[PDB]
Amino acid sequence: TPDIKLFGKWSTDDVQINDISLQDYIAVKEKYAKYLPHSAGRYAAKRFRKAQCPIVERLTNSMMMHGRNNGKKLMTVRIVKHAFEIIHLLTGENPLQVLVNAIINSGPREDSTRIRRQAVDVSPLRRVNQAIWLLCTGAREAAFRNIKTIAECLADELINAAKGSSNSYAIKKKDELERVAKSNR
Amino acid sequence: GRVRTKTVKKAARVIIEKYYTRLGNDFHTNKRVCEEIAIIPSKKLRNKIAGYVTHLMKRIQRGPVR
Amino acid sequence: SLVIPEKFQHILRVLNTNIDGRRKIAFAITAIKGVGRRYAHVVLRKADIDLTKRAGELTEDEVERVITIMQNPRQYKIPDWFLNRQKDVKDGKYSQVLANGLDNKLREDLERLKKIRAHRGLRHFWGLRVRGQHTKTTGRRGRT
Amino acid sequence: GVTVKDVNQQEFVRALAAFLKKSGKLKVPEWVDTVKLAKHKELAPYDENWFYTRAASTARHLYLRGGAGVGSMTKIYGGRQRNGVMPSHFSRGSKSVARRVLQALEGLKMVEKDQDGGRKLTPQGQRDLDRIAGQVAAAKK
Amino acid sequence: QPIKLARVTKVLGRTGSQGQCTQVRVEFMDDTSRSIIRNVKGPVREGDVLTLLESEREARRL
Amino acid sequence: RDKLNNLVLFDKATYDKLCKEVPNYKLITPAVVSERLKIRGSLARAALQELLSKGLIKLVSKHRAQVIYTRNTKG
Amino acid sequence: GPLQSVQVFGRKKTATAVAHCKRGNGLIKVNGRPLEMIEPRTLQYKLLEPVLLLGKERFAGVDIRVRVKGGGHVAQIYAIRQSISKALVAYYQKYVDEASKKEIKDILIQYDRTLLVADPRRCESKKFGGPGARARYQKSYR
Amino acid sequence: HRIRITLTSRNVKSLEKVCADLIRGAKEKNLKVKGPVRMPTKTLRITTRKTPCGEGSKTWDRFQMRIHKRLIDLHSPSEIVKQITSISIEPGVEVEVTIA
RNA sequence: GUUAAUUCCGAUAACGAACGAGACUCUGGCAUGCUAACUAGUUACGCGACCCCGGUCGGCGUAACUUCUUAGAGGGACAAGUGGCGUUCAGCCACCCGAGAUUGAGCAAUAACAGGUCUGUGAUGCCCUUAGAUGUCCGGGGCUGCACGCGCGCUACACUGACUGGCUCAGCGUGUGCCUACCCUACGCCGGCAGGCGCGGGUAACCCGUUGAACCCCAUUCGUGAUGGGGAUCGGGGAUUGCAAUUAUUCCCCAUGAACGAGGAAUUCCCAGUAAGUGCGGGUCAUAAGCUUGCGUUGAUUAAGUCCCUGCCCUUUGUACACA
Ligand SMILES: [Mg+2]
Ligand SMILES: [Mg+2]
Ligand SMILES: [Mg+2]
Ligand SMILES: [Mg+2]
Ligand SMILES: [Mg+2]
Ligand SMILES: [Mg+2]
Ligand SMILES: [Mg+2]
Ligand SMILES: [Mg+2]
Ligand SMILES: [Mg+2]
Repeated sequence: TPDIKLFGKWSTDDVQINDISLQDYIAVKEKYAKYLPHSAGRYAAKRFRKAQCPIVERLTNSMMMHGRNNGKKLMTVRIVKHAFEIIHLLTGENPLQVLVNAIINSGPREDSTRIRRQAVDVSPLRRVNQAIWLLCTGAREAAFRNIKTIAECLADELINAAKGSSNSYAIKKKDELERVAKSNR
Repeated sequence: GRVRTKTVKKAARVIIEKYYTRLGNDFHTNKRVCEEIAIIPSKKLRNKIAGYVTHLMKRIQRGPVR
Repeated sequence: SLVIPEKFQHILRVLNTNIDGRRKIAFAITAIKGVGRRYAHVVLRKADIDLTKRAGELTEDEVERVITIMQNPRQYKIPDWFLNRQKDVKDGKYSQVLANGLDNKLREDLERLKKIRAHRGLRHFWGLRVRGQHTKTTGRRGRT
Repeated sequence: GVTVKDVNQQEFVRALAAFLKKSGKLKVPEWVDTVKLAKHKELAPYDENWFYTRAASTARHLYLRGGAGVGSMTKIYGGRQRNGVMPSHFSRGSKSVARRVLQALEGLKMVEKDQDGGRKLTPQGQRDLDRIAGQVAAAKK
Repeated sequence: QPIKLARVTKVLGRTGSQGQCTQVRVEFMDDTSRSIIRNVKGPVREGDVLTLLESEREARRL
Repeated sequence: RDKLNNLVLFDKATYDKLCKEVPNYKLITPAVVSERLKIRGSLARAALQELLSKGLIKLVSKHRAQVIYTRNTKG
Repeated sequence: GPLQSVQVFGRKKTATAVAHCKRGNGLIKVNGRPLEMIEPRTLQYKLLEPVLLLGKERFAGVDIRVRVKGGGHVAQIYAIRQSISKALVAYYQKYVDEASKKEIKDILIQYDRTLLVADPRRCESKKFGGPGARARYQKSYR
Repeated sequence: HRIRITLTSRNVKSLEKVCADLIRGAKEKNLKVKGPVRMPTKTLRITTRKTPCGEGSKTWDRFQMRIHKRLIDLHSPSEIVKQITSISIEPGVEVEVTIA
């Protein structure tokens, strides 16, 4: 059937990737539109099959972290579902556009490495990986020993990062990394 | 690392001149040739011998093999 | 309903012990020694106290009803196996010790064992482990 | 023509237990409140009317699979027992609760001690659970 | 000072003191005549687009 | 290094407060309600339930780990 | 008329789901329960992917009864999804013309290959000297 | 007339040979039989430490002992079946006859 | 030049060889093709119970059948097809079709260690002792002892949670003994639990057992407080095992409610059904797992590279080293 929509609630169409640099490394469109952020697997078998995994799936896989909840996919799936619900009624549009915009603005574009350190740019694939890593770890630390649930900690982290407000944890790390890299240039 | 050991290579280099008229071009037909025309202790070794013989024939067509 | 009552008492004084009124009644009365997370629940069910009400919300008759149940457990169908001082050595009476009574009662048992110079009395006197577990590499930071 | 299988099982037990409360013919025990449901548990059941649910749950279980004796009921309701600084294990439920529940559902005609051991669901008791599925199925719609 | 983006033409090899950075040559789509060699951190295909914060320094070959 | 002092029951200064602007929040949740009014988590759950019955907030989702409320649609 | 029956199985880690598809009026039921009432409910669209991607008109005229045994909660979910898709293909192959199986098989694969081909991954044995297949106990040099 | 014979042996190559012969050894005398039914293979495992001393890397042995089981049944009286099972038995295979 | 490989192509004062690697064995995958199945099942049929012709029924019986279960024989995969790279050879990369285009183990060379084992042996040289015994047996104690240092682990520090109910899924594998006592358990009554009492099955695809396992899932209560997180320590009581439990064997009930708020320098293991979470079996066992050895379940981030650190293999080179 056409118009496969996430959770049966959010339409994957009308989501536009503005940055052509990461267009081919974010899977939102018709070929990767799925009813659930759950999938079988077989994405780590080769080097670049990771880019054919739907982006919402890649976010769910970045939520089974810190020991207490390794291999708990059902709890992570429902967390993203509730988070996508309250992003919509707090921002007013499809959360997919919110999540995609956060990925674009949060993935650092330059890093330093031991070759004193030298400044090198980041490949498009790692830019996606760093974004998902940074967005999730911000929500994790904002929800630890706090009354507010993990769902809304993940909701505002995507919202704040999408606007690039600098009050989100992911952005505070990106500019840090790019400012250090510039000093190492 | 699909490198043919001398055991697989030697049998192919002996079978091929004794039965060049029978051995052909496809892998499955000459897989049946080798099973009866020479005793092979195992299937997996028979397939490797028959596969190399198939590769050897194509070389023979273009020019003589040393 | 959800508005603070005018009689709400932030601290209740039962059995010479402070009780947090802001807490649920079942878990608040656990503050006094001798009652746990379960003995408190049955006591508030031997009598009719709404468990949803908080400690500082229920009336003074209700709390003084609760106190009497605890000090006289056998009188209200509390099973004999649910007590912490079943079949004692002094009066053979299955009773429930509370607050200071539990502290006084413990110190008499400790001096009772040392009275006859039993092995467990000596271990308690020396401040070591008494239930036969190893002391080679554990319980170190306490013993200097 | 609805049946226990075709209706949502989660709220089916809720409705079936409330029917037992309305009947008032269960012969509940006298230590319903001072007993702990199983050794692996830590506190008494939060709801005071758990015995109506426990009877309802077993009656539902006897519908799906018959011949379930007391030793079966203790295994079905068992769970993880946290053993302090020990790794947790699996501990069976209480026998007395299962025995008095099964004897409760037999006092009124809902079960019978069928051959080969254990208990099964009587033909008239099967009707009662099928009537409940009728009201639960239509209530959601 | 604008920011340029470019596409890689091929992968030259793996460099760095620990083999963690790759040298590739990039080709601007803004100008189809200018190509330079740059280090890139992470797995990189052929034909993808690299966001160059500044595009004035050239990476020495290995 | 900081201590929360959350009340358990509304004062008359506080019950009237959340009948004014809480039904005007875009996002309504016992977690977010607690930190704005400095009240216990359970207290927000009981209060948000009563407001649900009155029809001044509509339920959008309900899970054992989180219940989510919105405000009524404009006009 | 003649009975139009075909019995196909589905595979996962250990869970297997054999589905008896006959000719009926559009009935679907698993272990005597419908698809929507299948725990866990959070993984409900996984069962509904073949039916939604094809519609009820293709499932009209047949009845499916899936029985399962083995595996875990999630493993079974991917077994019922496996059998119902395979059952529909094996029906249109034998009792309907070939032109009807092809476009069905195109639709199913382009959504995901694993909806008609089994997954070979299986748990691997544990070796001595480690808590698992590849993990090892801590070295204690000093 | 219902008689069942059991074939338990460690060797799977020989156990089939006797199995094959008795199916032929019965069908030759035009008496109907039910086919060779195979109980699941039974594996016996004794995992032990390699070294008699204390040191070394912690190494273990994986010993196995498989048991293959076969059943055949005949509808014939006792006098025929006694000589059927008394001929050409592999030393590995053991034969035990029971009356239903 | 190539390969995981002294693996091959090929050069060639070398020729023909030998071991090791590979080959090989077990195991995982998949075959609606073959052989079969009352100690495995399916479908149809006929009953019966219940809901309103249909539906459910691990309630019953039976006519075919082998898809699901089991276990045998064969098959199947070979860098074989295609496109590039390459001395055009050895081979490498990708794609098509495919269940699969690197599953995991076992075995495993010459030479050596003054590595461990005399406490595995009726394997053993030599030395010692042998009747007030270093022989053997009996009773008691100890191998657990506690100012301290170190190693392998378990439980935790909580809300991605705990508690209370409901709901729903396994796979390996054991089970009544030569002496030898010591088996696994269904069912029904008694008790709040541990447990006790009568009764049956099983020497086992036959019974426990459709192994109703946890995690997970749904619904409550708690609300950032060392708190319903955590369960150390300690008191009272009741059982089981055993000829005997005190220095508490183990189990159960009530109460008691310590440290711990993520862990310095430092260091370990790991890349796919893998890490990690989670439970279940065997071993040890009269009483018996925080250990080990296996099994299933839920199930990832990162990476397809390098010789920088730690080391290993081949060639050249230096050496005053040779128990190096
Ligand atoms: Mg939180
Ligand atoms: Mg259970
Ligand atoms: Mg030595
Ligand atoms: Mg030595
Ligand atoms: Mg001497
Ligand atoms: Mg010792
Ligand atoms: Mg506490
Ligand atoms: Mg606790
Ligand atoms: Mg020199």
